Amino acid sequence: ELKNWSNATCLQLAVAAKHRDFIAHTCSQMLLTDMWMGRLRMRKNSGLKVILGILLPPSILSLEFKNGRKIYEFYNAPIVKFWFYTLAYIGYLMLFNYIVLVKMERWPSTQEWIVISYIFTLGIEKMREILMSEPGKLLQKVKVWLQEYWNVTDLIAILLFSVGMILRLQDQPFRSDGRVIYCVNIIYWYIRLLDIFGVNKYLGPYVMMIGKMMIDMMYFVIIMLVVLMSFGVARQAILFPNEEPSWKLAKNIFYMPYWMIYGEVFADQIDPPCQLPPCKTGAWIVPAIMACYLLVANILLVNLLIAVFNNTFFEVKSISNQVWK
Amino acid sequence: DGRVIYCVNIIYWYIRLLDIFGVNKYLGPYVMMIGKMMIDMMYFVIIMLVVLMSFGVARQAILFPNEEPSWKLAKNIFYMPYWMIYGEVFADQIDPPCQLPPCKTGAWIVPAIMACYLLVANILLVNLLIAVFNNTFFEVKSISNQVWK
Ligand SMILES: CCCCCCCC(=O)OC[C@H](COP(=O)(O)O[C@@H]1[C@H](O)[C@H](O)[C@@H](OP(=O)(O)O)[C@H](OP(=O)(O)O)[C@H]1O)OC(=O)CCCCCCC
Ligand SMILES: COCC(CCO[C@H]1CC[C@@]2(C)C(=CC[C@H]3[C@@H]4C[C@@H]5O[C@]6(CC[C@@H](C)CO6)[C@@H](C)[C@@H]5[C@@]4(C)CC[C@@H]32)C1)COC
Ligand SMILES: COCC(CCO[C@H]1CC[C@@]2(C)C(=CC[C@H]3[C@@H]4C[C@@H]5O[C@]6(CC[C@@H](C)CO6)[C@@H](C)[C@@H]5[C@@]4(C)CC[C@@H]32)C1)COC
Repeated sequence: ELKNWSNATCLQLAVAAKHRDFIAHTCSQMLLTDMWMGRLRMRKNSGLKVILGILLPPSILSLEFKNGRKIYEFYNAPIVKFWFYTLAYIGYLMLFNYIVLVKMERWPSTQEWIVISYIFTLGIEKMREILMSEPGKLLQKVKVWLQEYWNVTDLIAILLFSVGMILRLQDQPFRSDGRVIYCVNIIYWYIRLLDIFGVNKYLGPYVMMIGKMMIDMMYFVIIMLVVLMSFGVARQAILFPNEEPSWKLAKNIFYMPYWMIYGEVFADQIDPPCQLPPCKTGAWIVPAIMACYLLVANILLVNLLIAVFNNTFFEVKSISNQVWK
Repeated sequence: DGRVIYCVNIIYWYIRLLDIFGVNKYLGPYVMMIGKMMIDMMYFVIIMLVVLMSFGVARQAILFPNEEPSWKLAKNIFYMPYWMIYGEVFADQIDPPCQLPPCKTGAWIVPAIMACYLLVANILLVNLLIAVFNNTFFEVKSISNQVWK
């Protein structure tokens, strides 16, 4: 503790300054690992012993500790809290899969009630986290808690699932709509496992690299979108010239050109052999347009995107390593 | 069952030929590179498994809302989404054209999920895997050459 500097250790001063090169030093990492290990003395092979201890309380006594009171010492380490939370989340995910896979009855099953309890208590904990924030302004605590993206997506998912639950406890059609809302919602909870993955040394950097390659890829999404839209409009306006205006036109533009570049290159679905059906005027340009579009979208743009990912990997790798540390 | 165990054995004995192959100068290093590249690949296999499971659960729970609890459910989650990203993207088996069948509630979301799932699994993760294999090749090659010698 530093008396002159208002009871702040060097680590807190370094963190407040956003000094990445200081925290990422070897000594700071060793100190953080020692603090994370708590009061235990398992170094060579940990984690599995933590799982064995949390599953079997008698296994706690056969551990080496640092200088009755052993159980409270073990259970309050950060690592065992993390593993307890991870096991709880795995159980919640299993129950959320089970409730949506099988048929849903009029009133919720007990597993569904467990899922509702999990969501409600997690919302309560988030509310507690908001309420006990450091700044003294009740409006600035919300804006200082909405600084990450995970705690924003959690709020959105909690609100959406609450809306779906309220819609569920109704008659049959609104119950089906609530089921569809649950089906959409489960995707986010499955994706959220990357936050749990982020503890592992070799997975966090990969997640950060993915997060940056998303914005690296967002442009070659747009260019391929333009090419695909052009081809789709051309094929739709060549093959079918006698269609009344309907919203089905907006589906044929994006459907077939998108499914064509992913292996469903069908010469019978498009370019029909027109006993034999009558041939449309100017319909012999569809194979040529398709050939050019496939050549551009599968040999040029994807290879250029591969090159872009390849040549900017060292910088992103180093930055992600520093940020995770 | 005897011949099935024989099939498992012949799988292993066919794989065992690489130890004989590791005599030639240009084949031992490639095998010892394959081992470390598999060690690298396992992580992206895990991530793709998570994404695949998410899409499979969403599809199964959207399209069929009146199924019974059976072990066939654990197959439909993994089977079709895994075979989809390997060149079988048949848009007829997925999203049936709901004379015409009555549409399921929210049966239009499935192609919207499919677009994002294919975009992630064929344009992002595999390209990042290629980049990982590319930027960590020289040191692996040198170490493999030394260990073979
Ligand atoms: C779904 C998982 C999401 C949570 C992810 C959980 C985070 C995660 O993936 O790692 C935790 C644990 C291994 O990590 P853990 O910290 O326990 O132990 C590390 C490991 O022994 C390394 O080999 C050590 O050296 P290095 O690093 O090689 O140099 C390292 O010491 P250090 O030399 O570094 O000081 C040790 O810290 O693995 C499991 O999940 C076991 C349960 C199996 C899974 C059980 C379920 C199948
Ligand atoms: C053919 O007739 C069968 C019948 C017995 C039926 O028993 C059922 C018991 C529930 C059970 C085991 C069954 C089918 C889906 C099973 C789900 C698959 C899910 O997968 C997992 C997959 C991976 C997890 C990550 C997510 O959930 C489970 C939560 C989930 C899971 C294992 C819950 C358990 C379900 C079978 C015969 O007896 C008379
Ligand atoms: C089933 O019967 C339908 C009928 C109502 C029909 O209303 C029509 C109004 C015009 C509208 C919305 C319709 C079909 C093609 C639609 C085009 C698709 C084009 O796509 C876009 C695609 C993307 C844009 C970038 C380019 O253009 C539009 C210029 C274009 C677009 C959105 C213009 C709008 C057109 C439906 C029901 O009423 C009784």
